[PDB]
Amino acid sequence: TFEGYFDQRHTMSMAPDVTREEFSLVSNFFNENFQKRPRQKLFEIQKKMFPQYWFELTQGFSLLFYGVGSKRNFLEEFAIDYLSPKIAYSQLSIPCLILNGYNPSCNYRDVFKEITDLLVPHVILQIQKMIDFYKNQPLDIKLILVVHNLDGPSIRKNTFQTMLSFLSVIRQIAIVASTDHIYAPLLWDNMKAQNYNFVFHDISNFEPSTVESTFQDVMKM
Amino acid sequence: IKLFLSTDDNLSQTYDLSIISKYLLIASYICSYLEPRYDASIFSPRYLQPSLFAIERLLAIFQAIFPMKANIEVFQNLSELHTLKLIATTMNKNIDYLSPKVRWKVNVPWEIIKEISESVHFNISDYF
Amino acid sequence: ADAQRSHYTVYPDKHIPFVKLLSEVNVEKRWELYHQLHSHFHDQVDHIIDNIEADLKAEISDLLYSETTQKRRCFNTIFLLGSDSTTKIELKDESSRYNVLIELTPKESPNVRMMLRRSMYKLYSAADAEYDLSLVENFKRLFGKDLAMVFNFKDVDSINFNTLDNFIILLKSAFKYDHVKISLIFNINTNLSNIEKNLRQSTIRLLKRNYHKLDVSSNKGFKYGNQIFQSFLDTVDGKLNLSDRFVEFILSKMANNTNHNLQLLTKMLDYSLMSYFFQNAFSVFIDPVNVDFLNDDYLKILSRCPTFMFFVEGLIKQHAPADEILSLLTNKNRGLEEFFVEFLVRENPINGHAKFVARFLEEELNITNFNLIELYHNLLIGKLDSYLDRWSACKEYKDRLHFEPIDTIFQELFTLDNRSGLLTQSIFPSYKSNIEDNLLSWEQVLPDLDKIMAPVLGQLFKLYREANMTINIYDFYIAFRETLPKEEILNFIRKDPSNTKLLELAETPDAFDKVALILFMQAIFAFENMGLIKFQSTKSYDLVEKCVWRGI
Amino acid sequence: RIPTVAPIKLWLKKDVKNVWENLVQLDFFTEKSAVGLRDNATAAFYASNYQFQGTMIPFDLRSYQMQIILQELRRIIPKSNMYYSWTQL
Amino acid sequence: YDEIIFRKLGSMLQTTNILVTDDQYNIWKKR
Repeated sequence: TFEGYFDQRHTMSMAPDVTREEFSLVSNFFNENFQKRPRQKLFEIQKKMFPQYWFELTQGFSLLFYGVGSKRNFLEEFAIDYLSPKIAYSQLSIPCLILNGYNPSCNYRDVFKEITDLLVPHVILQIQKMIDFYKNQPLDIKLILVVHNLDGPSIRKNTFQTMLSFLSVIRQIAIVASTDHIYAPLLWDNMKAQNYNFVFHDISNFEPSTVESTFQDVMKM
Repeated sequence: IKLFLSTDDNLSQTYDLSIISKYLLIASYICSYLEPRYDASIFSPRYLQPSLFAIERLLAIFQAIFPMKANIEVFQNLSELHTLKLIATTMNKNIDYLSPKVRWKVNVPWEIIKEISESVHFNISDYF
Repeated sequence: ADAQRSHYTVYPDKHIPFVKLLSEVNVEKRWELYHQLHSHFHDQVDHIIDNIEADLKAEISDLLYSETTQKRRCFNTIFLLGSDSTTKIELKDESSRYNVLIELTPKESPNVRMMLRRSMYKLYSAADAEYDLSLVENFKRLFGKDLAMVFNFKDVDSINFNTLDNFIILLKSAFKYDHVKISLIFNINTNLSNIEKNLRQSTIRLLKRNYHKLDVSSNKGFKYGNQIFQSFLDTVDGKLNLSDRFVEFILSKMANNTNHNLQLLTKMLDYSLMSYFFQNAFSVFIDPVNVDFLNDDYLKILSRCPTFMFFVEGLIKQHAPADEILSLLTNKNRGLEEFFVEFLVRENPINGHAKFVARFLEEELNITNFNLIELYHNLLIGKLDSYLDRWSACKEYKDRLHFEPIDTIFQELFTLDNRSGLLTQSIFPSYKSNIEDNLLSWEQVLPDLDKIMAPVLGQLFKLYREANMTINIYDFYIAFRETLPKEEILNFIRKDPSNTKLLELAETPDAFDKVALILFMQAIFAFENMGLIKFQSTKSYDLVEKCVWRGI
Repeated sequence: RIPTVAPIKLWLKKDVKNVWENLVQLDFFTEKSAVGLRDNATAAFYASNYQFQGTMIPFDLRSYQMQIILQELRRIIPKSNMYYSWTQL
Repeated sequence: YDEIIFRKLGSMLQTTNILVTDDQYNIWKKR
């Protein structure tokens, strides 16, 4: 409660030093023997929720994934092995665009270039043109946009959030995203939340976050 | 007569806001003008510019004054207030809310906080 | 490895997105009925949205092009209250005048020098599609046509008011030319008076001479919300009913937003509609032609209706002829099937009365300042008399319109209600609260060191819950270290002798503290990523600051 | 100090804004640390690139310093002025 | 365990307590 907040000379060198190899040793050896089987069982149970997410994606809702643990493998598996093949072969070749937001050098111009090249026969004006174009176009899905770390350093910025928020207006684009920060829902105001149209699910999985920590070294301590 | 009694240089319930937003804006003013010393006693410089504070203080005071936990609507209303610029931050370009360096301050005068307190039946007048 | 790249692309029965109930043709029937009703609703939804968008542009064009007798030259000012960057405007193609839409975002206005340059750049680009004030001066001698400029200030509340105030005075010099006309559009999120505080009173007097004020919010007197809700009542056709609980949830979750309430309402209604057909098997009997689909499980579910219990117990407690009760007890001849068919035959005048009260208020009484959802919930509860008594004129027609709802047996199978919290966890999550609970109550997620050693993040949150606002990192490391079962850790470690480095590290006497510190470092980095903690690394890695607390 | 009778305007805070704007331009006031006219073009470039806090904070809370001290006012202001008696503390 | 994870995960497959359980009619049938 709020009372728990209102009521609340040593050095790091006093602890033994750690080398770069030793830091990787524990992270590699423990994670393969610790909680592997129960997390595999939890994953096998959670895989039963794919039809509901698929239906929501059909009905035009964006999906946001949150919870404790890494959220790479779940999103990648859903996008590749389950979502795109069904989108293609149940309607009868869907580009599975994966964006790594935890990279602090993900230029928005480069991602917009790929999107424009893969969807089109002052970026905001071009996105508006695309939105006006695809309104009369058939509603079948073309692109899956997996946005890892929608709270990542390259992604937190206002301009990139504004760029992403307009993309969900186009029905033929499927948006899947995950966040880690506790105050992640602070990023989105009325307009951005309206355009995103997220449906929120708790995917707390205790998967060891290793890829996200790879980009920014932990050996600083 | 009434032409000569008012300047009429003005360009034109003044704010119609959600209840959560109203209480958030009450708590933010409390954060901005109450010294940090009193947070452990009262809840358990008007003429000067408002002091800075942290979101950790705002959430605690909001929880302590609303007649709520941490559902997304609270943060959505807070971000709406920032977009409305009823609350200011310590930056100008490339807003990076989640970065720890950013600090928050109130951009609303007392005359509006008083009316908000009246509309939500709150008693900010007794905390100072 | 592929994750090193910033972004990359990957390329690859006929699954109808529905799934079986009760552990083939029925699923297709249910999907087809659902999709029919769903498309019927979205047709009206899109029609209403397009009507809303078309409504504003007529007034906008009227304000822009309503010429007024003025010999003096001044800006044409339009105040779009409650507006947003998503709006659009198109311009008339007049005979002698050339019209250009000049958009001005706050990103495009760091100073007057950039503003004038970019305005002239856009003007020249439009003119050549068919960098200073000389271009405006020489525009007619270049292109032979008069110039009319519409400066659209896309977001006033974020623009540095000093730069805008000076740029308006800069544009004020342009009125020396007889061939130029200027119009300014202001997008304001807050009240109008928020601008008056920041601009200088010299500029306000320039703006005030010719200005127009317009509200473009979607919450204009419940009009469109009432229309959309009544369209939802129409598109159901009485095939499904809305309980008081679901209306209560809607009323509780609507008031927290004040700009785009229509979108939230549509989202909630669509989510409920798509949940109902996935959940309830009796949604197939929206089409009664499939009456032969009645089976054992449908009979069981019908027997599970509380209204059935009330009816049967009412018969029993009256000592009604035991043959009727024995017929269901012995399950013979299943006349309850025809009973349920007659139940399906029943009509609900609730919808008709709900529509007619609104129509009477709008047309006979001209009372448009009301909420249709509040009216519907008052009709559901029966307190309609007081709700109509909110207005003075509604006494005699209030007495006439008095309506009493009557339940039907097995109505629970054709009613949407909030009863298990699924509609709340999915649209209004307790994000931070959920994270806190999962860290503290990880048994809510997870199903021999695995059995004792909780997840490292939860174990660290245990200490995070109690410690001081600013934490000495050495003390925090000590507290984390003291929780380690060293002997059980050694037993866990020694299961993999195939890696030599594992034994080399583990058998070192410092290995316990080293592993504790490595796990501490990883957990603290994860906490920083989640926003849980912040280093004082600018000073030293000896102290860390807490940035979140439980419950609040 | 004017006795009440048995059976001077305080101008509104909004109207005083024009008076404040007039006085800020006539250099009677000055912003807390206003460097004013820069010396060279490079200094002007760095000044125009930066955004001062005093230009962002509300009109009611901008900090100012005074150019004419009250003693100079009492020297200059005629004693026939009604407000002259307040030229002392 | 299945019901708790189904409700926390927001799945629509979780039983909704508008209809009383079949086990309740294992009791009510004797009445």
